Amino acid sequence: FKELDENVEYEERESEFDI
Amino acid sequence: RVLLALHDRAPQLKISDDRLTVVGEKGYSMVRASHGVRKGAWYFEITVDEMPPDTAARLGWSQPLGNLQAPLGYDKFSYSWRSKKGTKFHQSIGKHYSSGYGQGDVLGFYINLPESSEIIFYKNGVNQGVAYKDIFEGVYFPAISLYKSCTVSINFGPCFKYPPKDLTYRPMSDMG
Amino acid sequence: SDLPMPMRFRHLKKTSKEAVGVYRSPIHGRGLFCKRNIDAGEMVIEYAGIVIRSILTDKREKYYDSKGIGSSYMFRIDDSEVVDATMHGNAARFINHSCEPNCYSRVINIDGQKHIVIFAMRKIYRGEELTYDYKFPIEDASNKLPCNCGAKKCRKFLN
Ligand SMILES: Nc1ncnc2c1ncn2[C@@H]1O[C@H](CSCC[C@H](N)C(=O)O)[C@@H](O)[C@H]1O
Ligand SMILES: [Zn+2]
Repeated sequence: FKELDENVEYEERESEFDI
Repeated sequence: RVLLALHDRAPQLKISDDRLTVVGEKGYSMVRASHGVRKGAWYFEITVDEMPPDTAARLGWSQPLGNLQAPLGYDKFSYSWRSKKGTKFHQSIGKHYSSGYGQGDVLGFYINLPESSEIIFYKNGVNQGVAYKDIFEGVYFPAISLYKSCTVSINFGPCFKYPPKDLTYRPMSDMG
Repeated sequence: SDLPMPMRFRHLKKTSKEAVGVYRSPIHGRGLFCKRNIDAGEMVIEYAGIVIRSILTDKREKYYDSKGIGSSYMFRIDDSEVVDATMHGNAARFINHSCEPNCYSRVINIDGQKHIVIFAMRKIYRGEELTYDYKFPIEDASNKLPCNCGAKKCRKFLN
């Protein structure tokens, strides 16, 4: 897993919920 | 607003107070911009202010893990265009791409990451050809790597000196 | 008066790297360990990762299993957001559970963003394993994971 120092907010795509 | 990064830089690079101009120091080293892009088409410009004898630049796009103490294009995280001979570099393999660029040239940098990825380089507004396609997924930052004491200035937009013809994009400054 | 939360937060971010480390644990596999004494009520480490809306956890579980990635490392902030540290995270991924822990979790808001911070419940001494209570839901007898925390008030199972 890539190490992270600070939290990153996920940026959802417009189609995040589509099939 | 979009600038050359405050901490995300080789320390030996001499960056101006406005953080748009950078001077090289000895062996190849790199700075990323403060903002990166994950999807869509984006553009920025770099002007070669000064390129004394035996200096060089490798310019282009980098992911956050691209090595700051190597030329751009050294590893899998970045794709670069070398002033000398116009060679394109990725994972330290240099391939034939275009002719060289030098002092006074204004270089254009296009990336498209569709939500079929491409990286295209421009010289004074002229498309030099697709350099890379189907690139690794991730966040790509405008990136500069310099070999000794040359000087370049970066323009994130919104207004460009040689905006390409028939090419849709957003200026990197839209991320600011 | 107490320090403003954002000042406590940089200090943590600045100093957590030298105060904690990951080693093999007598409790289970790998755990987070103390490298310098930590005072009671001090911030120990952030549970860092990708912050996602709660509605996305289901889609991400099924994705992680479809790629055969093993267990998820997701810590819930509240009913609305979750920290997903499965692919992007820090050493807080490895904090084991204890029925008599020395740490607790608390959600803090910094600049309109939420953060999970682990706090020392008491003075902690170097070489101690850092643990908190997972507080798993009380699960039925079919899938009850046994606990190996080694305390004498151990509850025998995580759930
Ligand atoms: N007290 C305990 N007893 C047995 N297993 C535990 C435990 N606390 C945590 N674990 C295990 O650790 C997982 C949480 S992730 C914690 C890191 C883990 N110890 C590792 O080495 O990777 C749980 O799924 C559980 O299987
Ligand atoms: Zn126990």
